[PDB]
Amino acid sequence: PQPSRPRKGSLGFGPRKRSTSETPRFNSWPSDDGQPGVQGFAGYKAGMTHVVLVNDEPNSPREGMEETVPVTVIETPPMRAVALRAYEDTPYGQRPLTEVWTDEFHSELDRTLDVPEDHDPDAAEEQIRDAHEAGDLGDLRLITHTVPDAVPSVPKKKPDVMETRVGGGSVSDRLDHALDIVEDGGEHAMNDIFRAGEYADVAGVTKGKGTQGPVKRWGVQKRKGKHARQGWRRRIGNLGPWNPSRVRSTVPQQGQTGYHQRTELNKRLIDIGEGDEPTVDGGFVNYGEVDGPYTLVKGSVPGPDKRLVRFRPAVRPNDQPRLDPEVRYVSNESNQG
Amino acid sequence: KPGAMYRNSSKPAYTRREYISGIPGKKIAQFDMGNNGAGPTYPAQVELVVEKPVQIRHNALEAARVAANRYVQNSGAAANYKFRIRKFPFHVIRENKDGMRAPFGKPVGTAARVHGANHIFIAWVNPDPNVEEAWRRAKMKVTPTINIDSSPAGNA
Amino acid sequence: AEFDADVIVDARDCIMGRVASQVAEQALDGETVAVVNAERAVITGREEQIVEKYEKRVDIGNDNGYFYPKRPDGIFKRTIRGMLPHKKQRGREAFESVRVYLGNPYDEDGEVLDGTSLDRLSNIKFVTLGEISETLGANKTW
Amino acid sequence: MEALGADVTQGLEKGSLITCADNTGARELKVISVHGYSGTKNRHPKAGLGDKITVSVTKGTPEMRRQVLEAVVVRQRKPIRRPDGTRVKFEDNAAVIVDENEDPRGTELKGPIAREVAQRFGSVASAATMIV
Amino acid sequence: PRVELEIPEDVDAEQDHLDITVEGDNGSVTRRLWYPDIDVSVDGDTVVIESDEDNAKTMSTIGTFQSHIENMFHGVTEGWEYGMEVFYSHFPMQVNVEGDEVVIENFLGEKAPRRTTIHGDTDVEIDGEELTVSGPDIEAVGQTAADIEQLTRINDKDVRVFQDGVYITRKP
RNA sequence: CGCCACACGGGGUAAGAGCUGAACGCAUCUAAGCUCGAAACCCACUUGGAAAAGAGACACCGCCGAGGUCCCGCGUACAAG
RNA sequence: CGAGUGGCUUGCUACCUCGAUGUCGGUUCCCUCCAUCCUGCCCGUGCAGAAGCGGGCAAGGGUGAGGUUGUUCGCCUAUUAAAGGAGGUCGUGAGCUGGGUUUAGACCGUCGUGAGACAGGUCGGCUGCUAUCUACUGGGUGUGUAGGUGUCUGACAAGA
RNA sequence: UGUCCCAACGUUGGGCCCGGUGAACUGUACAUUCCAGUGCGGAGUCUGGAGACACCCAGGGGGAAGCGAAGACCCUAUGGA
RNA sequence: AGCCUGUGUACCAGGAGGGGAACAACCCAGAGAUAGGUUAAGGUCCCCAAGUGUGGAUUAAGUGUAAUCCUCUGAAGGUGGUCUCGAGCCCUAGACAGCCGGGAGGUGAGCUUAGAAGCAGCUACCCUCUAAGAAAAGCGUAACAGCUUACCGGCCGAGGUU
Ligand SMILES: [Cl-]
Ligand SMILES: [Cl-]
Ligand SMILES: [Cl-]
Ligand SMILES: [Cl-]
Ligand SMILES: [Cl-]
Ligand SMILES: [Cl-]
Ligand SMILES: [Cl-]
Ligand SMILES: [K+]
Ligand SMILES: [Mg+2]
Ligand SMILES: [Mg+2]
Ligand SMILES: [Mg+2]
Ligand SMILES: [Mg+2]
Ligand SMILES: [Mg+2]
Ligand SMILES: [Mg+2]
Ligand SMILES: [Mg+2]
Ligand SMILES: [Mg+2]
Ligand SMILES: [Mg+2]
Ligand SMILES: [Mg+2]
Ligand SMILES: [Mg+2]
Ligand SMILES: [Mg+2]
Ligand SMILES: [Mg+2]
Ligand SMILES: [Mg+2]
Ligand SMILES: [Mg+2]
Ligand SMILES: [Mg+2]
Ligand SMILES: [Mg+2]
Ligand SMILES: [Mg+2]
Ligand SMILES: [Mg+2]
Ligand SMILES: [Mg+2]
Ligand SMILES: [Mg+2]
Ligand SMILES: [Mg+2]
Ligand SMILES: [Mg+2]
Ligand SMILES: [Mg+2]
Ligand code: NA
Ligand code: NA
Ligand code: NA
Ligand code: NA
Ligand code: NA
Ligand code: NA
Ligand code: NA
Ligand code: NA
Ligand code: NA
Ligand code: NA
Ligand code: NA
Ligand code: NA
Ligand code: NA
Ligand code: NA
Ligand code: NA
Ligand code: NA
Ligand code: NA
Ligand code: NA
Ligand code: NA
Ligand code: NA
Ligand code: NA
Ligand code: NA
Repeated sequence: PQPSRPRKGSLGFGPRKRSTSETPRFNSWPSDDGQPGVQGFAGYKAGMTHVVLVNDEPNSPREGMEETVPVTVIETPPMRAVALRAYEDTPYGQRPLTEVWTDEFHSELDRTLDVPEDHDPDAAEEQIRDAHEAGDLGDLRLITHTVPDAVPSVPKKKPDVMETRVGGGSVSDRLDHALDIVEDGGEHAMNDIFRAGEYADVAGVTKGKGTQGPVKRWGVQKRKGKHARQGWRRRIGNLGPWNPSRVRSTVPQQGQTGYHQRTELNKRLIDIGEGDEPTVDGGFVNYGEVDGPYTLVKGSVPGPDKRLVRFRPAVRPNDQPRLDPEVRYVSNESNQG
Repeated sequence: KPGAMYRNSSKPAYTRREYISGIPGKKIAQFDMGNNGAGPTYPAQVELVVEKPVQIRHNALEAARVAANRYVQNSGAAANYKFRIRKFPFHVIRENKDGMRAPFGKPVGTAARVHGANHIFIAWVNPDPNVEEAWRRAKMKVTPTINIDSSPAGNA
Repeated sequence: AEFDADVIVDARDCIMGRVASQVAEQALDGETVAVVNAERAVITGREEQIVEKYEKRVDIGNDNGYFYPKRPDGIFKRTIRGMLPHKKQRGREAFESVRVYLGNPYDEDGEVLDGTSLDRLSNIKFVTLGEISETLGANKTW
Repeated sequence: MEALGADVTQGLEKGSLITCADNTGARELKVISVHGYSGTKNRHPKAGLGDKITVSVTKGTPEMRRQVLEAVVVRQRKPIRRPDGTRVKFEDNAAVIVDENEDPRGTELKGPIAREVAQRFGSVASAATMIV
Repeated sequence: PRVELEIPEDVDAEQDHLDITVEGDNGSVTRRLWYPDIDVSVDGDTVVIESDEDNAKTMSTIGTFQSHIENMFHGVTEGWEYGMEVFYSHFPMQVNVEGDEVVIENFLGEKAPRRTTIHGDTDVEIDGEELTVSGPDIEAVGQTAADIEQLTRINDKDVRVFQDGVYITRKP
């Protein structure tokens, strides 16, 4: 009869090709609810350890009790909104209008950009306001970049640059909010955007694995029984029926696996601190020591240690926030042994 | 078996019993119904007219007639009316039931050849046309589309 | 941006096919055409069925592909492509010298071609390309 | 059912031979099915702690042998994870024959029982000698 | 064909394009009367529905436009009212108007409150076990009334036994 | 075999429940119009995506110099590339 | 009784291949159909409720594990929301398997004077090839758009 | 007891890159195809559409009714043994 | 049966060229080379040469835009979808429908039956008042009551019904 069975692997994360930017790019942003604010931040993955927590869930029969929870440590030092980009609404979607930059630049931002030497901030600002007057102003986002230098364990000094949306009350109000952030020096921090307890969406470029078989890549079976000894162990039965006489792209085949962007949904921010309270004895394997601004993320995060990961207020949360959870213990035990 | 296998008048006329044997008996019970003691001395005379030349197996004739006369008991087992099915299943029909080798079939039944426009049924009624209904049920069991034609009756 | 159209046609309340037919004829005669207010062009019939036809076209496909437009933009243009030997040198030239637009990006109001205008007063069974596109899932950028 | 209050890695399969932790007269039990469980092509139906399984008596009193009863998984060799992170495993795999209402067919439960089993099968629990 | 509707002294009816508006002491209602080759217009003291065709489909609409307009005259003067009656057998059903939508609570003991949104300038005045839906736009009232009765629809069980619910007692 | 994450809600519909309503003074869920209504459809969400031949946008840097390749030490990458 | 639709079965035909289109069952992996087994929304009821029975829309998802048999089918167990059916050269041997079918050996029964025969049964009995083209999975070099860096847009495409 | 649930990790030789050596199979022509249709009824080449910038590397083998063998089955021959 | 087997005939075979999307035998057409011209079949919105031709009508299903056909399906049965033509009857002495009013008494007929009163069954179905009104056509009740049909009048105003 041939029993039924779901297909192997999702056809939603394709094509399974190597990512274009190691730095993730959100294709979604939260809704314009609260007061004006930057809708995202970034850090650099460091590692894992567990934390003991007080059951924060009001519906848990264990609410108030001890509870061990896995946590991935992420160094989230301050970042810098170096300019405000404006978009206009056109018959072909949104298009970048202009940009308002600054003069105070991080000593090493030029390892990536051809830093500006002559820019007219006001004119840009004007152009934007005239577009808003005309009513063609599309959302507003800030060009942001990180300060790798600020993170010793991470070799790179060349900053990673990524655009982040600014959703606020009115457009006029948040437009201003934008300009103000920028004008200063763009300097902002995880505290300014997130609060321990809230849910965030963590994007990242997964750990690369090179070319792999379908078994690993799509999760197809290995030849079973007598079939496994005939000369085929990890190759599927066939590439398709006789007709249509062509191999469909839906059939699991070998290829690039890993080093793909993924936006993992609803990640609870256990704690946002600073210092070396989360670091492990011996140091974070293949990473280093943590002693500065950090975020503790519940569970796992895509990517290997040292990789840049991006945060964003969960766009589709299931639970209501349960602010500042009681941390009763953070394990610093060595990750070697 | 289906009417499809015998409803067309495409074969030769095959009726000479002097050369055909083992012909099954007709299922048609009667041809004259109602008050057959009386003669067509009725005010109204409706007829069921076949609209296409076809072959009707005795099967269909019986089923048609029954369904009509059985219904004409809206008038009663000894009601005042006379019903007549004027056609008889003369045409013997075969079936090749070896493959196409020596395929002249064996007698399996009979059918009546009616030509478009002939009346297959004629009923005689007093202004009490329940017969018109007896025929909407009758042509329901014969291949062709049919015309319910009223003759002596300008009592509309 | 900037299209020296020798002719600017206005599709508003005009029968797409009939317009498209005339635009191809001219583009083949060398004329540079631009169609305006595509979102407002119309096609007669029973909306329900009409939509079915187009939704099907969107769904038809495979590895080789069958790219079908959902914007009233594309829709109108592909319609015109069907009226030209778009694979022959001459036909690609003509097709290429034709462009459709959402609304009217010119100063001049385009012209309405003979026998392509539909009378809303004596016609209730018809559809707007834009309505179609909204149903297809297009993003109403107009 | 009700949350077990612990994450389980089924340690049993359809056809597994376990211990009958009670005085019903049934010594060895053979798993036949798992209540409320549907698997997936080629996968053997798996059972673990706190699962109500269908069983057949392999060993025991002639009168109890070959009988198809219903039971509950009181102990397993494969570890299970409690909320505080710790793991818990037992010395063997065991189940206690139960009836329609989930009341131990027997009178006394031999050997210990996971606590988690309590939160699901009261009458079984309230019959336990030792509850870890 | 052509029908002439003398408008009530109490009323004023204006119209531009395919949209007609009727205003009275009781309110103002605007509608679209759009059909192939049927022209509606306001000739001073009378509204005119005329068309050059006389086929069934057309006569159908002309006739429909007539009752539509006449109905509007009445809405802007006397108005429209539907009366309803709340009824329960075991659970005391609580019907309340909250905001722009009537809410029903404890229907058949349900914890979750059932609700529907009122249409237009429809007034739903509730007094005890009697409701009164009223307004100038017959279309809006009729629906709001209906919607209300519909709100207690039950498909799961025998209606003959479970009869709880609000119902239309009087139709204008 | 371990651990983390993977909605809701809008929009339009089918079957269906209705509203107003005429042909046909009445009646009528339909003929014109309207309100609802499926795990299905569209959006939402995730992934890819300037080779989209209408081959795109913005900011800055540069055209005797901006930037890049090779080179060297290595990998968060990798069968060559 | 009458009218049909489908192209799963069987039969018929002898159009296509005998300078060979590798025949069953199974397995693996992919897509599809709806005449819908479950799941969603509904109608009727000989609809109190609960459990059903029949019918409508509907193919998004699911439709599983085992005992005998090569078996398909089916018989049987226990689970299950349900453990639906069918198409893709009765999908799938340049993928597997080789139990069966179907060679050469042999036995039994039946038939035959005999050689030997039987869609009767039974034990044993082989699975070739370094991919030119095309197709697709992934990976690169170039050209076009017409100096560079960084950030984007989004026609369309995939998803359960 | 890794036959299976259900696969993982590791070892050795290959595989991949480089120097040297250096065949064979196969080839009417053309050839970037895909969906349909049609045709001696099983088409990369016909018809209609869709898609398609060129070249190259690796792969597992869907198709070329792939390559290999003038079918062993079946029938025919006033064939053979 | 794109089956088998006759027969007469034209065709393909062995027949180009034009049309038919493609296509031995369907349509035009039987053809020396070259050239001008006019037609045939078929076609005149575009692809694509020629009409977005004229008078008039129907269809709202994208029916259809499919001569022939393995190839283009669609049947019995059904349709107050819509258009056209006819016949009969009724009507400004006011029709058809709707709404209002009336639907009366002898009498709750006789008979049967505890009972029966229009209406369980059986028989009969008479006469008065009147502008109407059954010894009751349909519900309803244990039987009554109650609700309506028939029948009459009014309101309304034009065609209506078969
Ligand atoms: Cl296998
Ligand atoms: Cl596609
Ligand atoms: Cl072309
Ligand atoms: Cl219309
Ligand atoms: Cl099982
Ligand atoms: Cl000749
Ligand atoms: Cl169409
Ligand atoms: K052959
Ligand atoms: Mg082998
Ligand atoms: Mg460790
Ligand atoms: Mg340890
Ligand atoms: Mg299996
Ligand atoms: Mg029920
Ligand atoms: Mg082959
Ligand atoms: Mg169906
Ligand atoms: Mg599907
Ligand atoms: Mg096969
Ligand atoms: Mg199969
Ligand atoms: Mg092989
Ligand atoms: Mg193969
Ligand atoms: Mg091979
Ligand atoms: Mg064998
Ligand atoms: Mg064997
Ligand atoms: Mg054998
Ligand atoms: Mg082509
Ligand atoms: Mg041969
Ligand atoms: Mg032989
Ligand atoms: Mg011999
Ligand atoms: Mg010849
Ligand atoms: Mg032309
Ligand atoms: Mg059609
Ligand atoms: Mg025909
Ligand atoms: Na091998
Ligand atoms: Na091997
Ligand atoms: Na094959
Ligand atoms: Na024979
Ligand atoms: Na018939
Ligand atoms: Na159209
Ligand atoms: Na498509
Ligand atoms: Na919806
Ligand atoms: Na480009
Ligand atoms: Na058929
Ligand atoms: Na051959
Ligand atoms: Na097989
Ligand atoms: Na389905
Ligand atoms: Na079996
Ligand atoms: Na085959
Ligand atoms: Na093989
Ligand atoms: Na096989
Ligand atoms: Na092993
Ligand atoms: Na191949
Ligand atoms: Na000839
Ligand atoms: Na031709
Ligand atoms: Na069509």
